[PDB]
Amino acid sequence: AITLDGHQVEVCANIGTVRDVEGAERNGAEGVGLYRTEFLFMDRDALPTEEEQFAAYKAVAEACGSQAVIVRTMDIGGDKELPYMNFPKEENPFLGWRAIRIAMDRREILRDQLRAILRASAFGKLRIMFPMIISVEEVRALRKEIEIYKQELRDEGKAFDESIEIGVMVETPAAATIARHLAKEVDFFSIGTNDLTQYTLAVDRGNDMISHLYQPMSPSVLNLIKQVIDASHAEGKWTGMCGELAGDERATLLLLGMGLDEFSMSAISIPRIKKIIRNTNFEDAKVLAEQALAQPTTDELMTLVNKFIEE
Amino acid sequence: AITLDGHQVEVCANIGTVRDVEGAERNGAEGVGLYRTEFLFMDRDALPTEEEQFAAYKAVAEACGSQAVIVRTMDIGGDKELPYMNFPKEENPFLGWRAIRIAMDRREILRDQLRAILRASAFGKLRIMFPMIISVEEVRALRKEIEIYKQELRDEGKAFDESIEIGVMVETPAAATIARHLAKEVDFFSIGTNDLTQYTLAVDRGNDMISHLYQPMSPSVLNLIKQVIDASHAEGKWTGMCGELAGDERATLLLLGMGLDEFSMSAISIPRIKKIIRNTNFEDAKVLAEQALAQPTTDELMTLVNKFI
Repeated sequence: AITLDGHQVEVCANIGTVRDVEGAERNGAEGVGLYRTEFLFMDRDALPTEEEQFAAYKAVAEACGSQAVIVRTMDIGGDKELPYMNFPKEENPFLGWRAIRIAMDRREILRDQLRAILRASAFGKLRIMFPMIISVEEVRALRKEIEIYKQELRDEGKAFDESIEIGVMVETPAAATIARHLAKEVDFFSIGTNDLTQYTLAVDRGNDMISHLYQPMSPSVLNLIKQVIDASHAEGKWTGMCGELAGDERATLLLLGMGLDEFSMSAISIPRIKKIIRNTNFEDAKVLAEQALAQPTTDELMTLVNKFIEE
Repeated sequence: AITLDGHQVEVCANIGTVRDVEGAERNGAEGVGLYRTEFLFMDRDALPTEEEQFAAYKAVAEACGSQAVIVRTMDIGGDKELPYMNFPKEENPFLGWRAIRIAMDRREILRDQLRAILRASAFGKLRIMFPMIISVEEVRALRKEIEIYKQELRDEGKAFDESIEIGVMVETPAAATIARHLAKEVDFFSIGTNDLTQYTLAVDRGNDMISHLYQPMSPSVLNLIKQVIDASHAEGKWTGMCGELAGDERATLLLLGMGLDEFSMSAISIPRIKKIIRNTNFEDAKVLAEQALAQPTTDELMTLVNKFI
């Protein structure tokens, strides 16, 4: 996954359970850019114990081998009906009691999952990623808690990856705007376009009245993405993408030009994207992205992008 | 409303009906920074015709006199408020079929409201403000419609302010990011922090479980705000404040430091704010805002803000 002029971009897969790893590797995945950990929490009568979580994370870590696996801490919410969770009704569930916030106020979940991931990190290169981050305060508190549990495992005599990398899933406009200060604290970003676009454009995709307004290729959201990417690069770090847009061949060349460091998508699409990257010149795509992200409307931007693709 | 070093800031009030105008002037209001036009649409069974809106807007425009009045186009929403609108039920009303869009796809609203406002602009300096703008595409379509209705009104023999000023209420992060491109098309900005903070931090204020996360004074929202202000100034234009935060003396000094051009509130607080602006140095507040908005945490920001005091 390196361009004709030598720009390397890690192309990975998204997985939901151990099984999907097989199909990922069959399709040439260069790693796991997103491990959805919802499968363990959903459809149970009790929270998935730390031992079961450790077993699953071990399974994936060992199934990958030399590849790195990014674990996404719980990202559930109100919509997903979990009967043993006693959820509250919210006027705007898409904007309410969900993701990291649940974890932070229900500390059992955090403790279990973080300890499990830390233990599993001893059998592979694991990375921890948090969703729905909005403030540097949350990341600092989370680093405190991570160090607490790291020491708790040390005092128990259990081995873990002391150099374990921590990252944020930049899916809120807040994290995108304060991206430079978060990049001063964590190791990587993974934007997950879906939620970033929905929050930036203030549009619910599952609302047929304005579904026509969901445009991840609009200058606003794409320039926020470029801001996050440049923030990561300013700190000598990197940014990835695991949202659907990563698996979109219409945006692959543009995102490459923007300097994106990692693509993560559903296994099936990995080959196509790979090909594009291997047959594109990174500097020309960077010039394209520079010219594009300066347009005021999605249509002019797409005109330029498709014009470039016309070669 | 001028500082001791000579920075002028038009400080206005927000109003809900003609009556409230009185309360503004008693407190030294220098204008109306936003006329909320929901009062006419709510508690009805039919859309308020252009004539009723024209009467109300004329009333306000003439009640002000030489002052400028910013009328805010409809900002309706909600689960199901007025049944004569045949609302659809939506999982996320705060993120769904909102006013500005409501107007655009139910176009009768546009012609009615814009015709009324343009006609009333002949009796005072009126300005039009749009909420919930997210894209230059929407603003361009609305400018097309505004010119359509201005010319159509000309052929009807009605007089209006040919220099009628147009502005955007920047309440979505999208509009905040494309502020420079929007400033090349409209005349002014007027930020609605209420909704902007909710959209940037992805927090529903009316959700008690995470209400503690609503922080309009966090570096994220405030840096988006400064982005909008500098975008307006880059185009030689101006930006105002219409959210509740404008009426907060805790933030007024900082907002002035950021280069804000207008404050708008329910009038009651105008005296307080007035004093502050006249008793603060704009350049010192500029330095304060520069160093403050560079902090990574809300608490450090608040520390510096209160330290200045």
